[PDB]
Amino acid sequence: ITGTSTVGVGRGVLGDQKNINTTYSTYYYLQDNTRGNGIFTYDAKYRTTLPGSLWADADNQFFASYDAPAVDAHYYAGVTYDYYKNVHNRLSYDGNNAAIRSSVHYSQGYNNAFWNGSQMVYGDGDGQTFIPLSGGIDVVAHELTHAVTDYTAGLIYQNESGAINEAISDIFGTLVEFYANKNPDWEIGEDVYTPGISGDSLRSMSDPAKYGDPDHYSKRYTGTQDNGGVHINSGIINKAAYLISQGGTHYGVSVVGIGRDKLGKIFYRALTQYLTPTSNFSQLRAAAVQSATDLYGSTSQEVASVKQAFDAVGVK
Ligand SMILES: c1cnc2c(c1)ccc1cccnc12
Ligand SMILES: c1cnc2c(c1)ccc1cccnc12
Ligand SMILES: c1cnc2c(c1)ccc1cccnc12
Ligand SMILES: c1cnc2c(c1)ccc1cccnc12
Ligand SMILES: c1cnc2c(c1)ccc1cccnc12
Ligand SMILES: c1cnc2c(c1)ccc1cccnc12
Ligand SMILES: [Ca+2]
Ligand SMILES: [Ca+2]
Repeated sequence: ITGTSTVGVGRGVLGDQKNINTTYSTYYYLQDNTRGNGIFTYDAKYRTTLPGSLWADADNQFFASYDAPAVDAHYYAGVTYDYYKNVHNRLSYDGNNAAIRSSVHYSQGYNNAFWNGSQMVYGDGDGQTFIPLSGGIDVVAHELTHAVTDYTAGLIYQNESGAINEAISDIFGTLVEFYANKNPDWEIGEDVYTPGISGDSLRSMSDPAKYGDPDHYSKRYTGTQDNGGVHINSGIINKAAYLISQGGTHYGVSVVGIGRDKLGKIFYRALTQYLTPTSNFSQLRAAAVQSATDLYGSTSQEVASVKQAFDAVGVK
């Protein structure tokens, strides 16, 4: 909507106070004009018709419990936009400042969040398995990263390309969590998964097997469930990225860590310059090694650590 840029305040899903970029025109809208072609957040009103109505408050104050998911979808979309722009010189998900649109309160008790091809969509969770899924900065960045993938490599959401698609979302979700720097970790979804059980999460990148996900190619799921295990086999690639960043010994293979920034630079380069819709795990190995060479040289530690990490998870 046309109006003047303002700054509201409200509380997120975890009860934390934050400032939000709004637009005033009779009401104050969750429309952030400070970032590209804007960030817009909508109310789906417990229905599945999208996007619903642009989010408004009469007083620029967003402290109602009903507001909480809208505040976090809006604010964490802005963090994610800041990460891609400041770190990778990428302007929104398409590289041309596309408007970021999010809908919250999607359906009734819906334990999921997704990129629908045009926008982000967040359930409120059933209150037991999940609380409103926009409460997790890694969840928000994971979903927006599907948009980045779809506009770049275009990795098909099935089998090994789909498992890489998921792993890129987990990797960049985790690097955005670290960029915001609010008690970051290598787990996925800890802020919104099983509210009343301490220190569990959807997935672990440091120890995928902690939640039954494979951490070696030999252990990969080959059946048809989960589009050929896109959320399962992601563990193999998540473990490789963890090892590249943080180092370790895994099935007796030792990896010297090169840190999060170089992990991000290498996988960002692989995603945007080398991966294709049909890339399999071995092709990801090749893309990452080349990305590391491009950036650091063919005899660099950085290239050595990428090779070590893929060897450790049995990906040649
Ligand atoms: C209308 C109102 N405010 C804005 C725009 C359009 C566009 C960009 C922008 C950047 C920073 C702050 N305000 C605006
Ligand atoms: C700090 C804390 N609570 C408030 C304000 C500022 C301003 C207005 C208001 C209106 C109703 C309830 N609480 C507040
Ligand atoms: C800081 C600032 N404003 C507020 C709060 C805290 C808490 C509640 C509230 C309710 C209505 C209006 N403003 C506030
Ligand atoms: C589209 C829309 N809503 C849903 C689904 C898909 C799948 C499951 C589900 C469970 C509870 C509430 N809504 C949904
Ligand atoms: C949901 C999803 N995409 C959109 C909107 C709402 C509204 C406007 C618009 C304009 C260009 C591209 N996409 C959208
Ligand atoms: C089946 C077969 N070989 C393996 C595994 C599972 C798991 C790990 C491993 C590590 C080194 C060599 N082989 C294997
Ligand atoms: Ca996390
Ligand atoms: Ca929990």
